[PDB]
This record gives sequence, structure tokens and C-alpha cells, in this order.
Amino acid sequence: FSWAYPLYKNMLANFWTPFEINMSHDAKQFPTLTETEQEAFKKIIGLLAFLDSVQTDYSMRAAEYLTDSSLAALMSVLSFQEVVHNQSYSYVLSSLVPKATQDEIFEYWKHDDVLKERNEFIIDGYEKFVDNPTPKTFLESIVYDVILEGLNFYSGFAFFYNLARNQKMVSTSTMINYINRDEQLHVYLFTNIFKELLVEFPELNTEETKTFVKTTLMKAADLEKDWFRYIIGDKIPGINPEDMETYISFIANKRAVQLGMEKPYPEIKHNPMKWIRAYE
Amino acid sequence: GMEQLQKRKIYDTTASNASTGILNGKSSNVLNWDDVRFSWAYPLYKNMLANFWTPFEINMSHDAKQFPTLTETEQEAFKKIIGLLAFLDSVQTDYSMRAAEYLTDSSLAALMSVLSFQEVVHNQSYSYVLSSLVPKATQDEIFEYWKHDDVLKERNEFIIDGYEKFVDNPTPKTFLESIVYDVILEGLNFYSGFAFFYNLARNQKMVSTSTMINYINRDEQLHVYLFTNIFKELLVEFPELNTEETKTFVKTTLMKAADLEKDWFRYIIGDKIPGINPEDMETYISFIANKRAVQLGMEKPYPEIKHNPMKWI
Ligand SMILES: [Zn+2]
Ligand SMILES: [Zn+2]
Repeated sequence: FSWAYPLYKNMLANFWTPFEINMSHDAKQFPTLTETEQEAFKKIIGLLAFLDSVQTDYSMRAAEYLTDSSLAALMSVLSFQEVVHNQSYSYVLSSLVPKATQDEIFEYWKHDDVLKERNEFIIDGYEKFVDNPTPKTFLESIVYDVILEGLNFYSGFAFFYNLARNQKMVSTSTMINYINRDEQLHVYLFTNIFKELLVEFPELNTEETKTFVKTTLMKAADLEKDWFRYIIGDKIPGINPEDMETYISFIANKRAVQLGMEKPYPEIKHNPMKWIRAYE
Repeated sequence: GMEQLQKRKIYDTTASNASTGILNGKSSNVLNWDDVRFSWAYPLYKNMLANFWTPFEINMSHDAKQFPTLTETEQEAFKKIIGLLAFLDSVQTDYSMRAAEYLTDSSLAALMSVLSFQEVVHNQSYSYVLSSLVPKATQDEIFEYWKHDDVLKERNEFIIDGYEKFVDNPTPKTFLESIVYDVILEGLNFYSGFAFFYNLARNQKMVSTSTMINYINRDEQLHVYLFTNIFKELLVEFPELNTEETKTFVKTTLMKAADLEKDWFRYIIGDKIPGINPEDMETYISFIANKRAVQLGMEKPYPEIKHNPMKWI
């Protein structure tokens, strides 16, 4: 894996800390956002904190499962980055909302049936690996990983960048940008591992696996679109639901391609939110 | 005897975010850093994060130019010590991380992730020093000598035998034993070797290497703080472990570990390095064993050793 050392160097080079981002202006602007904007912000941060807490743990377990030293070392850097990402959401909420509200956001995952539905799709994917680690259950879990990091986070980044392009919550947008830079390399690592498992275990490189990837991406994408309809719908200018749904499909295709697999939505060939490229 | 441990659940809707116990507790596994079980966990995280460093910020050119100016015995000791430190990634099973899967506190699990990452960076820093000073073939020879070293094989069997007791029967008692071995590995093992590097640098030689060793050693102090805190909390949580037998275990294990360090020190350095008196080094190793015992809330194995004779440390 000639790419492992340059990746290691790049990940180290991207070090950042949330304590270096001043949240004062954002703190003052937050109560001036619309009701939908403030509620979607809190819900999405609640989602991301759930996802990165679980990802911290999954990646740490993955690192011990990996038999190659360089891939295990890279998985350790990734787990550490997830610790910081997750902590950054506590940092953000401690600056922007009351403590009682922070407590409530960190209990949303237990009490909202929509958030619970989507979360349990991820957990089921990870638990099958954690409870019975094999190259197949590991390979399958990586599809879930690529969904969590490459689809769910990316869908969420759009919300923050849309506020930023409207001069709202710009420090938060800056932190998201740092998380997004790390995320790109996380997806690169996981997609690389998936492709190597198919070389090492050719019995997993079948049509069945292509169908698995499509079906798993499609459900993940359906749940993302539903969530978006539920928390934002057509109430926020700059992120309409038709375009967000097309974006979600486009990103699902991109990830399928990065896994060396076939796209679930081949008709969707063009990025409907190219303005996001200016924030990355 | 003791109840067997249940692995941490990756997701538990029936539990609170703040842990109800370090082992066999309940935790949701969703980590809110402002709502954790231990008031020292977030401050520890913050101190670790503030101390970020990588070997790429350290320029090795001057060390590279100074290296040939050292005595033959100094160059050989350096190669052997840095070589071993770089080599240990290869032949060292990660029992600490297998034990970490049983921590039922999301904040402590996260800190173990930060520790593991720091170890990755420590291991790469040792390679970085070695590769700045010797060509690839020389490194390979150094590793080959360590690969077939009997003193190394015996040291690895001491550590394995202790940690294997947890894998065979994970209980709060074997977990506690494993925490003690963790304190030894980060708080005592190779401290003679680190002193070798500092002995060079106090005399203005190999200062960049010593700087990286010191960053590593600083990280290790926070790791020891974490492990000793877990030890003390385990005695509060599982009072059945707070026995005379536990005090004897800690004293015995620290003394065996101190003796092994002295043997290693004798094998590699001995009386061959200017500035290092072997009697003073051995007293310093006893002093470290005493410090760890105190940090664990235990009695000093060497009560006669009250002061550190290597004043320059
Ligand atoms: Zn993340
Ligand atoms: Zn990630």
C-alpha cells in the first residue's frame, strides 16, 4: 500500500482543534435565525454527535481487527479524528444553546422515532461485524461506514454551508469545513480497504455484493431524504428538497464508484449543488 | 469467583450518556463531553489535545551531523536503544486495546482512542530518528539482532503471561492486573533508555532526539495518570479488590518490573557510558517504582529510597 504513508502524513498535516475557533459572533447570531433554521441546526448536530460517537468506537474496533500494520495505524488516526469531531459538537452546543438544551439534543436519539429509525439502520450494520467479525461481516460494515461518513455527513455539511453563503453561522461553517477535509480522507481510506478485501477475498467479489451495495445505499439514501423532509422540507431558502434529494442520490452514486461498485441511481449523473465546491 | 466482564455495547437506548460504572456498567455510548461520569476526564482530554506534536516539526540535521562525534560505545547504545524502540511495534500484541473494549464509559473509551493514536505517532517518531541517522540496511541489521535477542524474548514473555490472564478470564480482577501492567509499560519500562537520551542532551549532544523522547515521555505521564485514576476508581467500584492481596500484587509486580528494567539497563548500557553511574541509575529505577506505587495509592516497594540520586533528570 504505497498510498498509506502519504495518507498518514496528510492526516497529521490536517490537525485542528475546535478550541481555536471563536464562537462569539455565531452565539449572538443563532437566536436571530428562523425557527426552522435553529431547530434543524440542533437536530443535525444531534445526529452528527450520535454518528461520530458510534464511529469513534467502530473505527477503534476496526483498527484491532485489521491484520496489516499500516492500515491499522491509519485506522487509529481516523478513530482519534472522530474523538475530536465528536468533541467539537459539545464545544459548539456549549457556545450556542443553553445547557438544558444541550442535554436535550444529546437525548434526541433516544426519543425521536425518526432519528431512531435511521440510527438503527447504521447500528445493525456495525453490530453484525462487532458481534461476529469475519472478512464478509467486515466488508459489509464498510458499506455502512461509507454511508455514515460519505453520505450522511456530506448531506449534513450542505445545511451548514447554505447558512454560510447567506452570512449565517460562519464560524460553525469553518469547523464543518475542517471536519469535511478529514472526512474526505476517511472515505478514501475505507473505500480503499473495501477494494483490497475484494482482492484478498475474491469470493466476496460477486454480483451478490454489487446488489448488496446498491440496496444498502438506496435504503440509506431513502432514510436521508425522509429525514430531510422531516426536519427541513421546503422551509429553508437555498436548500430545496428536490435538489437535496438529487444531491443525496448523486453522492450515493459517487460512493458506489469509489467502492469499485455500480451506481444505484445511474440516471443521476450531475451534481445539483455544485456551489458546495466553493466550501471545501 | 469474580463476575466475567461484558463488552461495551456500541449502542444502548436503555442507558444514560454518563456511565454508571467503568466495568459492567451502563452507558448509551453517545458521548456528551459536558455530561460524563468523571470530572477529570474532560480536563485530561483537553490537556492531551493541547500537547499535540508530530515528529515532522523536529529537524534532525544537527543530530545527524553530531552522531559520528559520539564515542563508539555511545553510537552503539543509541542504535540499540532507538532500534529496539522502533522495533517493538513489530513484536508486541495490543492487549491494552482488547481490554479497552470492556470499558463501559464512552469518555474512557474515547481517551483510549487518543492513547492508541499517540502510540502510533510515538512508534513513527522512533523510526524517524533511526532513518535520519543510519541507512536502511543498518536498520535492518539492528532489527535482525533484536529479532533474535533472548533478553528481549524473556521480557516479552513476562508481559504476555500477565496480559494473557485477562484474555483467558476477563473479570474485574484480571482487568485491574492488566491496568497495573499498563502503568509499568508507560511509567517504568525503558525509563533507563530515555535517561540515556537525556544524558546526551544535557551535554548538548543529540538534542532533537532528546526533545522527541521528552514529548513521548510527557504523553506517557498523562497515560499513567489515566491508568492510575482507573485503578483507584476500580477499588471504589469493586471493593472486593481492595485487599492485602492487591497491595502484595502491586508491590511484587513493580519490584519484578524494576528488576527487569535494571537487567535491561545492565545489558545495554551498564558502566560503558560517560555520565551514567550504574548504581545511580538502579536507584533511579527503584525511585520510579516507588513513585508509581504512590500514584496507585499503594505502599512503596523500596521505602529506603526516598530521593532521586540522578539530580540532572
Ligand atoms: Zn467525523
Ligand atoms: Zn469520519
